[PDB]
Amino acid sequence: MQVILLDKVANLGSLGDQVNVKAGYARNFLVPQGKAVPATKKNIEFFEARRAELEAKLAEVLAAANARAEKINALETVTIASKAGDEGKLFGSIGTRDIADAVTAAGVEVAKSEVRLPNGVLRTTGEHEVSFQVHSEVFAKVIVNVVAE
RNA sequence: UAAGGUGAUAUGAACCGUUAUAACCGGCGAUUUCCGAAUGGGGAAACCCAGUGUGUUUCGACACACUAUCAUUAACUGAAUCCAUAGGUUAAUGAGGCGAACCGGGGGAACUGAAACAUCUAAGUACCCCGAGGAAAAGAAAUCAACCGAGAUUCCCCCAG
RNA sequence: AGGGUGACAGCCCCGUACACAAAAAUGCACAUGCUGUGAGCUCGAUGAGUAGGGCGGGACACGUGGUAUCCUGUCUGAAUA
RNA sequence: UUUUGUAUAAUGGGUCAGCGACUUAUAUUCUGUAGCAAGGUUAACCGAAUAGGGGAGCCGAAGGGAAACCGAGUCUUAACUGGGCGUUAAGUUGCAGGGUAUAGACCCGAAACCCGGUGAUCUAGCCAUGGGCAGGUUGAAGGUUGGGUAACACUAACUGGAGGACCGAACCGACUAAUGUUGAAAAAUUAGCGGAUGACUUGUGGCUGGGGGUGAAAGGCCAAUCAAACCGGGAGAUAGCU
RNA sequence: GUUUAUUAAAAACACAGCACUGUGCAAACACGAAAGUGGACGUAUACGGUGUGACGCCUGCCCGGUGCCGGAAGGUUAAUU
RNA sequence: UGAGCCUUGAUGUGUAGGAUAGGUGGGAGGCUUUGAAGUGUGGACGCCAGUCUGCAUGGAGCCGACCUUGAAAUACCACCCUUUAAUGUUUGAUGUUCUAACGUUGACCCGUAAUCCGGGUUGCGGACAGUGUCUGGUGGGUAGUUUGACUGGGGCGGUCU
RNA sequence: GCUUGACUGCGAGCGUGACGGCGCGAGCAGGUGCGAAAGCAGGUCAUAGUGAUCCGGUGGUUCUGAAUGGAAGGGCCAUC
Ligand SMILES: [Mg+2]
Ligand SMILES: [Mg+2]
Ligand SMILES: [Mg+2]
Ligand SMILES: [Mg+2]
Ligand SMILES: [Mg+2]
Ligand SMILES: [Mg+2]
Ligand SMILES: [Mg+2]
Ligand SMILES: [Mg+2]
Ligand SMILES: [Mg+2]
Ligand SMILES: [Mg+2]
Ligand SMILES: [Mg+2]
Ligand SMILES: [Mg+2]
Ligand SMILES: [Mg+2]
Ligand SMILES: [Mg+2]
Ligand SMILES: [Mg+2]
Ligand SMILES: [Mg+2]
Ligand SMILES: [Mg+2]
Ligand SMILES: [Mg+2]
Ligand SMILES: [Mg+2]
Ligand SMILES: [Mg+2]
Ligand SMILES: [Mg+2]
Ligand SMILES: [Mg+2]
Ligand SMILES: [Mg+2]
Ligand SMILES: [Mg+2]
Ligand SMILES: [Mg+2]
Ligand SMILES: [Mg+2]
Ligand SMILES: [Mg+2]
Ligand SMILES: [Mg+2]
Ligand SMILES: [Mg+2]
Ligand SMILES: [Mg+2]
Ligand SMILES: [Mg+2]
Ligand SMILES: [Mg+2]
Ligand SMILES: [Mg+2]
Ligand SMILES: [Mg+2]
Ligand SMILES: [Mg+2]
Ligand SMILES: [Mg+2]
Ligand SMILES: [Mg+2]
Ligand SMILES: [Mg+2]
Ligand SMILES: [Mg+2]
Ligand SMILES: [Mg+2]
Repeated sequence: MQVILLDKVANLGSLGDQVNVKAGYARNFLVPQGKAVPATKKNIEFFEARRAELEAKLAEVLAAANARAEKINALETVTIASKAGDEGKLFGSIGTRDIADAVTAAGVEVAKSEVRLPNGVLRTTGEHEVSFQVHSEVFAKVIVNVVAE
């Protein structure tokens, strides 16, 4: 009886080694005590599906993991404004909370559920990113100029 | 359909009817005790004894109906033992037994004949058993043929003692 | 035809030949209505513990014989247009 | 009737009447008869149904040889002077008949073998549940008391009531004789006889089924049947016999 | 005590006792294709089979034959291969 | 304790010789810091000459055309005849151990108000036992049968061409 | 003394048997032996010394050969 081993049997094989086992050994021990299952040339592809499918979903991720490290040295230059003053002390505003104010003039109608948003809340007069509020995804522009009096 | 009828041995009695519910004949209904597969349980067949549920101008008790077994299915329930399964309750469907022969299948003699007898014969007969049907079975070539060809099965006549 | 009728009846009676008959039920046939089953064309597929084998038996007219073929109780066991 | 042979005192028949035994089917051969004739004839079937169709086939016209093969010849043999079988001889289909074959095969008739059922209301054994044994005898163990024993033992009397115990009715049986023998009775009667608290007997019900049962064993009993029950079937077994 | 119901009641059968043998329990053995049942709700002081047949004195020699028991060296020896 | 087997490792004195020459092709040097040569030595072979090989120390050396010889190097390779070493593995035998088939007419639990059965748990046996097919033996336990004729009856005896 | 006629194929005609069969047999062909030759020889002076068939075995024989070629098997002759 040709069986495929579901686990290491000592004197036979190792997690798939199709061996010729006496039918009583398989019928009464290896199959009920789940060390094996018979080699029907469907189980040679159905639980060697763990040999086939769980291996076959690794060759394309091996190729898809090559196109992810392709966009690495593209940008490599960012407008960094937190100057290393008298020998490099951190006080400024670069990362992980909130930048809004002055580039709200940025296209055609959006909502406030699409902004990605690092620390500098822009109490330093500059131009940073807002989403102005109606619609789901598209970018938005609305400019007003307060006439002083 | 009718002028005659109330089956027979089998008269008589008491009646029915005669121009259309007398009787007679036929179709479709209806009633159809008890036993018997007998099926509510039992049983020495035609008897005994229940249970549940419905109803009943006397509350002494009555009337009706249902209640077998197996299979299949489904629903609800539910062990050892977590799920689960077994199991259990109900409901629905079907079966059950009988019957002459023919039919298919499962089993299968001996007398006898061989001028004895064992191989052989009788004979896959008789008989037992299961199952089915109006017929059953068989049946659409993994068949024959003989280099030509035929073209499922079954039955009859030959081939041929 | 046949059966009766006081002995043998074509013409006495019942019948017979022939021609008619159905409220109702029901069958075998045709057409049709409904609900089931899916024809026709294309590429494909083509029945494995099986065929075959060993042992034992049975069936084939054929008694194991030089005995093909079929069935299979037992042990085995292919090929796949 | 059977026999060498029967008045035979060998068989059979009381008599009458009625019934009672060489058949039928299909094949084969011979005879007769009819038809056709080197041809004869169809079978199933179709059907215009005893017609007609249908010639599938069958027999015949050629044999010889194991056969291939040859062919009025052939085989034998290396081959025949030869020898064997053949050639010089009309068959065929009906009808009728004589025989043969297969079938029950002229009729009757076994003992028996096999298959499937029915039977333990008789009997045999067992199981369960109930009943029966008048009356009279015998007097075991044990017990009590007294004696006796160092104590046991042992012993006498009284008691006690054992036993496939004794005598003997019911009850169960059946040793002898006679009767009876077409009986009163398909096993009894009569006079006697054995057992009679037991391995007893009996009632009711139950179980064991035929090569099986049961058997204190006789091949005994299993429904008046037993060296293989009864009933039905195979079955008209077979019968060189009467 | 039992027996040939229906020609034999006996010296026959049985019997207590004796012996041999088997049987370790899912016992041997028996009825059963089998399940199972009896043996036995018993367990070797038990059960089955065989023979002998109270009791008393006894039961002698023969293992070549046949059987049974045990042995397993070698010889021969089946299916199978 | 018996045999097979891919693959590699090892078995080969006519004499010519520095001495343990099966053969053809492939060739001018292979092996040696994942370790050389000169020594000791384990278990084998042995024509007694020395080869094969394990292990330890060792640290820069063993081996050619050779002079000879029908054949010239285990200098690297490749195929393969004679020879015997070794496993994975192949099937053989006996014994031991195991458990997971199988058995349980052991215990407990549930089905289940059940000494049946089944399931479960566990223990004990355990690849035995037991059963099927095949097979030799035994087998009046049972069955079917045979066991001649002549014959001054039959049998005994004799005879049978 | 020499030899294999204890030949092969046949066989007119006879004898004897219910039959199966058994027996006698001149002569013909072929090929042998002995004899100078005529001739003789197909076992032994004769009459006993034997066993049907079936089933098979051996050898020979392209007789047959289940589509065809072969073979198996069968037949024929010899023989067990
Ligand atoms: Mg009832
Ligand atoms: Mg009832
Ligand atoms: Mg006979
Ligand atoms: Mg026979
Ligand atoms: Mg063609
Ligand atoms: Mg075939
Ligand atoms: Mg076979
Ligand atoms: Mg055959
Ligand atoms: Mg006389
Ligand atoms: Mg006279
Ligand atoms: Mg007189
Ligand atoms: Mg007389
Ligand atoms: Mg007289
Ligand atoms: Mg008389
Ligand atoms: Mg008369
Ligand atoms: Mg007989
Ligand atoms: Mg019988
Ligand atoms: Mg019967
Ligand atoms: Mg009695
Ligand atoms: Mg007494
Ligand atoms: Mg009286
Ligand atoms: Mg008296
Ligand atoms: Mg008395
Ligand atoms: Mg006697
Ligand atoms: Mg009687
Ligand atoms: Mg008899
Ligand atoms: Mg009958
Ligand atoms: Mg008769
Ligand atoms: Mg007495
Ligand atoms: Mg008597
Ligand atoms: Mg008497
Ligand atoms: Mg005695
Ligand atoms: Mg003695
Ligand atoms: Mg012995
Ligand atoms: Mg006998
Ligand atoms: Mg005689
Ligand atoms: Mg002489
Ligand atoms: Mg051929
Ligand atoms: Mg052929
Ligand atoms: Mg031949």
